[PDB]
Amino acid sequence: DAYAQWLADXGWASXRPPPS
Repeated sequence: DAYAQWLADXGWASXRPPPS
């Protein structure tokens, strides 16, 4: 949804940082 989604979106490929 957010954290898992971030990692699934390429992690550091999206360009955006992890959701805290």
